Amino acid sequence: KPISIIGVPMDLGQTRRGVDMGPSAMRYAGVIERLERLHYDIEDLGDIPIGKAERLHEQGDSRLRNLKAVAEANEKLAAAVDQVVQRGRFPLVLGGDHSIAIGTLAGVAKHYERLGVIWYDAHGDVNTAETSPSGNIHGMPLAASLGFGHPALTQIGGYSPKIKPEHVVLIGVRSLDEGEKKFIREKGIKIYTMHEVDRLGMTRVMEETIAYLKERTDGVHLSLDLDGLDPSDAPGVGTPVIGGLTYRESHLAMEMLAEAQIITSAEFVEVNPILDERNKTASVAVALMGSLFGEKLM
Amino acid sequence: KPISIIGVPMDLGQTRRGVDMGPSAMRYAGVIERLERLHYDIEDLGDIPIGKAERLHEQGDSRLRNLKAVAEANEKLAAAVDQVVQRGRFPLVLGGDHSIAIGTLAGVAKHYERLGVIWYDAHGDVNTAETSPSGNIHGMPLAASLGFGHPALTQIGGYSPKIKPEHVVLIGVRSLDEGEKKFIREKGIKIYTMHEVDRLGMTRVMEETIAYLKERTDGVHLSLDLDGLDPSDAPGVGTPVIGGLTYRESHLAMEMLAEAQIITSAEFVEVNPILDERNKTASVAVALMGSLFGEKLM
Amino acid sequence: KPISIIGVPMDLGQTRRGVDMGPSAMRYAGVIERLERLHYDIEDLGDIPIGKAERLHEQGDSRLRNLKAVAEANEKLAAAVDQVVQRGRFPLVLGGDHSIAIGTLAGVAKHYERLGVIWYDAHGDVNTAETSPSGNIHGMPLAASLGFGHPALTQIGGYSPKIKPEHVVLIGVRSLDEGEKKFIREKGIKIYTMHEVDRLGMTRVMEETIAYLKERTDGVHLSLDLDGLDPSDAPGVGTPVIGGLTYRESHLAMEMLAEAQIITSAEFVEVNPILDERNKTASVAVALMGSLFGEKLM
Amino acid sequence: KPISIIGVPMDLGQTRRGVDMGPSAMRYAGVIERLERLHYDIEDLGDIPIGKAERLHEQGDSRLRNLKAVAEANEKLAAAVDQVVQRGRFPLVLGGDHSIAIGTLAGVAKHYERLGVIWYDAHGDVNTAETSPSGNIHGMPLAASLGFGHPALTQIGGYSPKIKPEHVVLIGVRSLDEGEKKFIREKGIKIYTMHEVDRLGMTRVMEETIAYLKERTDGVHLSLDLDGLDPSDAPGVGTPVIGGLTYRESHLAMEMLAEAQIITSAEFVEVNPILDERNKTASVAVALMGSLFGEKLM
Amino acid sequence: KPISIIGVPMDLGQTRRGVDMGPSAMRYAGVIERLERLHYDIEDLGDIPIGKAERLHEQGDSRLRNLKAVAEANEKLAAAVDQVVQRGRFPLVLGGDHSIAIGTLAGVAKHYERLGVIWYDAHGDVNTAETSPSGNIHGMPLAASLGFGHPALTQIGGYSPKIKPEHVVLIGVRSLDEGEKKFIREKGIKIYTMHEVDRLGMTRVMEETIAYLKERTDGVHLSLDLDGLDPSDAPGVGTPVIGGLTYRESHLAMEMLAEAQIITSAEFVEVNPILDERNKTASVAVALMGSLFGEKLM
Amino acid sequence: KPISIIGVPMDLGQTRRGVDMGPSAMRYAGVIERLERLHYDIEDLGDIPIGKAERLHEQGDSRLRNLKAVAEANEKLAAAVDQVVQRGRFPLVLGGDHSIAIGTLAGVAKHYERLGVIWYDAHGDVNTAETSPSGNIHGMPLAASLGFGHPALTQIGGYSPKIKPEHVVLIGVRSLDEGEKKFIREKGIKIYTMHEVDRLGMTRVMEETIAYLKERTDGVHLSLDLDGLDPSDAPGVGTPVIGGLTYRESHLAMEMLAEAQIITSAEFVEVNPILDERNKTASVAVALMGSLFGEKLM
Ligand SMILES: [Mn+2]
Ligand SMILES: [Mn+2]
Ligand SMILES: [Mn+2]
Ligand SMILES: [Mn+2]
Ligand SMILES: [Mn+2]
Ligand SMILES: [Mn+2]
Ligand SMILES: [Mn+2]
Ligand SMILES: [Mn+2]
Ligand SMILES: [Mn+2]
Ligand SMILES: [Mn+2]
Ligand SMILES: [Mn+2]
Ligand SMILES: [Mn+2]
Repeated sequence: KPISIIGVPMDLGQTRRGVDMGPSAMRYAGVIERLERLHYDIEDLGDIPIGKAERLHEQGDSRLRNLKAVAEANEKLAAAVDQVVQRGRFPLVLGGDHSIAIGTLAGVAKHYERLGVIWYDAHGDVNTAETSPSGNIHGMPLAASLGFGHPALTQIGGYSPKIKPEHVVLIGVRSLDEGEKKFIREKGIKIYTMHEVDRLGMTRVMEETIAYLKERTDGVHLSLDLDGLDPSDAPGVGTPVIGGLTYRESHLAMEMLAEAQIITSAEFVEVNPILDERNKTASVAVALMGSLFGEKLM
Repeated sequence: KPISIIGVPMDLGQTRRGVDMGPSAMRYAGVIERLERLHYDIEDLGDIPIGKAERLHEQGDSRLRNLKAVAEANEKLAAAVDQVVQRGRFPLVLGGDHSIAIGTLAGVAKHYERLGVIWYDAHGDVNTAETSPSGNIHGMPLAASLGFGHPALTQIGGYSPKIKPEHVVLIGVRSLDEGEKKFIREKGIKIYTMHEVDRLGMTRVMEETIAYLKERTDGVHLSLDLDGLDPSDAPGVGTPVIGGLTYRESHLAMEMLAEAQIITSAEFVEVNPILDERNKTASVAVALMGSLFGEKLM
Repeated sequence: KPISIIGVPMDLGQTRRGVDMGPSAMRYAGVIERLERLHYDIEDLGDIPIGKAERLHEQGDSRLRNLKAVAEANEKLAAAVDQVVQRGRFPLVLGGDHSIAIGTLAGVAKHYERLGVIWYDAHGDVNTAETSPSGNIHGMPLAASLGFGHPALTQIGGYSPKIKPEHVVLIGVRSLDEGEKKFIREKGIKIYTMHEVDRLGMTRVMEETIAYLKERTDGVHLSLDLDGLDPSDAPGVGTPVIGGLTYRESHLAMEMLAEAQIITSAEFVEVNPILDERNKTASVAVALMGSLFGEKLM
Repeated sequence: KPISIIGVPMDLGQTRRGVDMGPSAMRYAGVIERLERLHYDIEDLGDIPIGKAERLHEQGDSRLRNLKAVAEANEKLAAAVDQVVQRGRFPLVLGGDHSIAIGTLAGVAKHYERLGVIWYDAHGDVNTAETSPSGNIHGMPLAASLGFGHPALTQIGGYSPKIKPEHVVLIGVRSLDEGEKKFIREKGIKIYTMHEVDRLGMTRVMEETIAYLKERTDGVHLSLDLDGLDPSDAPGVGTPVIGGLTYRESHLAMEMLAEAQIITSAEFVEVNPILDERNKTASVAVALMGSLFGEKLM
Repeated sequence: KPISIIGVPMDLGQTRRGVDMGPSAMRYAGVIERLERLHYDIEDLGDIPIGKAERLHEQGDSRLRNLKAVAEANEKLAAAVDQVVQRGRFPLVLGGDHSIAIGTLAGVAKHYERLGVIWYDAHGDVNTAETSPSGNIHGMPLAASLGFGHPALTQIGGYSPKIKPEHVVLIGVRSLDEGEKKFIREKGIKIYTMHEVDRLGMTRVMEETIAYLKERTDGVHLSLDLDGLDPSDAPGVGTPVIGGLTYRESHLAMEMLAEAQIITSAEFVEVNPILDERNKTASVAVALMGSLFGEKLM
Repeated sequence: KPISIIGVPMDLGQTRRGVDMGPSAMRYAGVIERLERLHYDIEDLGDIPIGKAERLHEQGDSRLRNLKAVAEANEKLAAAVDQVVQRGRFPLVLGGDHSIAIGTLAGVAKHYERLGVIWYDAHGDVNTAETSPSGNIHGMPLAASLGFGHPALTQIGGYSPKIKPEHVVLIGVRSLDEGEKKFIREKGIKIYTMHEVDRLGMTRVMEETIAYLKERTDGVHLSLDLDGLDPSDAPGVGTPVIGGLTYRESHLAMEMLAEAQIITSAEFVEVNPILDERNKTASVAVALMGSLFGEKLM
């Protein structure tokens, strides 16, 4: 299936500038050439126009920083992703902070009866305005997509929820707020924190994840936050948490997913060149995309 | 069970100065705050007064550096740990070089019929005055506690031995003198060197260790030397040995011990700020203590 | 005098992608806030729209890579800089590779009888299509501004030359092609290579430079290439050359220029976040701009 | 003249824990051995007992954090330094944050008609309870010693002021609050910021300093804050400021001071092992002490 | 079985100078001492004289750089290894680039009915003069030894092939040209790329390898290219490929090989001190040799 | 004047292996290409055959390690350098530890009435068998060449002494034994330690050195030990000493010597690849040689 790349130079979902440079850092890391090498019909649709943050004293949003601009940008993204899916192409979204997942899922979910989601991240991203200790929307996209949060976020695309909790699988988590633990626990979301990765090993984690989703969904969206990997492997991220997934574990995960052929849409987020070491993180992302799309060692 | 922290600013069990700063480095790394967050009744009893080393020519002997000061400090430590145990609290000892294990075990062992011991370290610490190539008492605590060594060390607390060889499990070993290998072999001490960790994996090493001990002891003491971890994860130690346990493997080990609920006493030793990189080692020790006491990712 | 910032996200003057991220990396390093702190009336005019490189097989340009797009972008820049000067404001241009100097000087020079230029760089940038060993236009802006080069470059702004050789001063040079040495020698351009900096010291270099220019010009443009500084201080540059100017020498230079009050326009170029270490180079640039605009330690 | 070392394990003058480990990190860096090698009669008087800070909520002034304990400890230090000077010995004080300079100067100043002061630091430390943006007393010792500040600090030792503004020379300054610049300007304190060091060179700065003081004082106290050196040379400090004095410049300054024979008392402060790289900063301090006391390359 | 060390200071099989320093870097890393400590009768036969490459312009085949000198040196190596095996000693060959494997195998293979080969490398080294994208013979030794390639290489020692494809096992592969994948696929060579190592784990990879070979061979040659390990563990190599085998995995593999007692000859190649970090790679090679020859942690 | 390069792969003058790899490390760093680029008639005569160290118990004595092999190698070196000089060529010797200076000076001195010497090093190298704390001959070459030391070293070439004390200038010294300071003081050898470099600056040090020598010699030999530079610039050396000469200071020194045209012979010693970071030190040596032989920035 042909691929369409959509860049979303968004950094309004959090406070550290630079993640808006993530899409082009990945383009410069060679994403197009990497995928073309695999014989793909790859198209780069450019970037979604993002707004400027309105003055703090003006718009109401501290538990929901930059709400209107984040919501607006996500509406455009949803529309663009929806168009790509309708054209029979695979939407590959490059961020940009994780709040863009709201738009990506909005444009994709409507096309599936039961869309599954693999949230590869050091965090749960299941906060709401009420539980968020920072007010950063990039920590709320999963909750919002499940229909929990501000209507400006949950209603993007004109429908809600995008997915069901039983169709989500979190992988690599090692930093959850108490409210998020409660959310995950109560909604019954499947989760493999670093404890399970260490205890069962990435192979088993992926086998169980793949079997779990293939058994109850008709499509699977991969939402990969580079901070899921250890900061030593992916230093250019805004919210690094030590004790993460290795470069090799991540390649294995992508290779196993490619093998399973269950991934119908994907997004690589949180790449911040401004906090990186010589584009290492963008390069890691591109290498992972390579494996995801079928690149094999043999 | 409430916890009582006892600091032992000891560096006389070896020759590199700075390990005496280990108790406060860990305090500054936030040990109290970490454990309070877990809803523990945590008490900091301060530090054991350590004497100044007596001139080697006057001390016990060339093969036992700083014998009297090490012994005296361990007597006071045993007394303190004994009182904590009698108060129904969990004794958490912060070192300080490994020679303090003699006092910790002296204060705890008397309270159990069959005390087990998990010696997490890159070394076996089973040397005696006769086998020691250095005379550093921090390389003799396990042997002394088993009743093998100078009476000044074996008799601490007024009884001997503190534990039996069949109730000890060494984990992470990768540096043993030939005499130590002989001691371990002859005493029949259970041991998982890095070979077994790599071959079986940390999950299996821990499962076997827990089952082995739970099956024959009525209490288990964890004696953790930060040099058990690889120097890249725990650089601030006096005797680093490459090819060590990772940060993740260590957290898994602590989480599995916490889950088993077999740990009745613990000590974190060999933290030397003076050989460290921005208190990294003390911070690792605190994070590990967090996991040991029940901290979970989910 | 009020300042107007113009970003030029240009990387077509050379081959390493990422320098087009230089303007926003500097904005994120806090350039606006830094200058506002000094009580300046600072305005950010945004970025000059830059084109996409046409296919190699199509347009004639190997000794002059991306000529049309570089020329086009520079025409727009010249127009924008000209407007700013006409409004009585100081034009502060952020790059972007050094080829943008062609547009900056085109927009500025026409307003002065004898515009001087301080070219702070590890290179001379005096190549022509005939002498360039790479065909990269970012190594030709000084020659082009002096009226030597392709008419598409020398005629930007509708006039030529922008400045005279006797009004230019190169500082920090340590990498010149033989043709460039000949050019500098023959045109009689004043130059302080690292040999003179080491031998005379930065204080003398600047005193002589300031006295030389103040004595024969009615305005001075500072064209600062971050690669003028040593790669250890400014690692995020496309053409690093060891044995460069120190962070302190650069601050001294900027402070002395600020003191002399001879700088009437400036541009900071070659910042490439993609080759940098956590925005260090953009940060250095901002600190230097701070000193240039009057920031003092006392 | 024999030397008496007094350690002051103080960290209450600021908020980063660890600087209280500075005295012993320097002892472990070999300060006694270094000085004995120079044929000095050296005596280590131990450490000044420092009190624990009382609960912030029940404190007297937020603009003066830990006032009582800082003042208390400084009184003891003043008495100790006073004793040493009365015995005809040179007081060498090891810190500890810079707030200890209040006690050192209190113990020394009473013994001289016109005591001079060389404040080698990246900061001025001339804030008061009214001007301080933090309430950290380590940012107030120079002002307090000149008689400006809270009486609890200015009256230590039972007299004030300790020194006159015309007898102070600041060297290496690169971080001053606006209030501090005003203070320095108005009191007429001689100051060589990094601008002057870069412009004039360390040799000239030192010749002028020595000549200025030798001409109007009968004793000179050296108060050296390790943060005066660049963070690359002295990383273990709580308030690092880039663009600092080099290792070599610092040795030159100490060697020129030794040559002049004007230093009658000294203190090395702000060494924080917990923020350091394998005791590098403590080692630098010890090497500088060596030079100060006469160690020569030839 | 006594060991005979033969150094081959060869760098002609590739283009990066320095790998010819590999034999002595390993000697300086203490290879003799390491093995003697294990009670081995160890003999160092010195280095094979390597000829100088003749001028490229006057060479016979561009697809086979330095053919004559590589072949010449490999003939001498084959004769030397042959001699060692005839004396009943174990030939331990130190390189030198991988092209020396042609001589090592030529000298050993004639002595076994069915010689097995474990090729521990990031690459397959199965290119020929026709498939090679570089003409570097170090990328052709495995193919040549199997009888595929230029007769100058396949006929070394006067016979061919040295081994059968069904008796070779590639371990750690992560960089194969398309021609090489085709070669491996078509010849039916057993291969464990990094995908299999990650998926199955090193223990399983080694158990399968040992069982596979032990079942069909009467001797096994270990050809270990240090680039098989991750560049972070073995930086001093000419063709580094990220995502490699860890230090620990390599020790485990060597220890399991030692345990199986199947290795009858070995070579450690591609160590380049000139591209290394303080002899780290040579040291790794020596530690691995220690494990291979029986060194145990307990 | 044409140049003849002679390599001396010597490491017997000290105890750290690897310095014998220095001649080829510099060759690989491109020494021939660098000098050819300057239009020199450059000839590489190869390496001097160095014997293997004789058992210390049989050699000269405990105070002169490897005496006979060092002496024999220096005899051959003197003969080779002598022939080069007779052929009217400039002898450029690449080491190899500093003990080779004995042979170099032996081959050159006989050809001059009053040969001068610039000893660029962190050390004085003026120890004798009696004063040497190690017995390493690389710490005795300057003294031996002045006729002070074991006759096996002082008589090399059949004459003694090679140079007079008043014709020697030491530059960059910062590590002298007390006996060496006494030797330098008593023999009246001109010396610029790091104190004078910092106080006067490298320009003045060089101007005085050149004028001093030009005024009393008819030829000048440059004996450059890479340890003269700071370990951060030249890490690959056996005896590093912090607080050294910078990369820039060294280039200035070479450029000024080139400009003066007083250097008639030269040697670059102590380069140890095995203690280096990717041949950085050999590369520094080559760049310095470039400057020495006339390479100019402009
Ligand atoms: Mn996320
Ligand atoms: Mn995350
Ligand atoms: Mn231990
Ligand atoms: Mn240990
Ligand atoms: Mn430039
Ligand atoms: Mn440049
Ligand atoms: Mn201070
Ligand atoms: Mn300060
Ligand atoms: Mn290979
Ligand atoms: Mn390879
Ligand atoms: Mn030397
Ligand atoms: Mn030296």
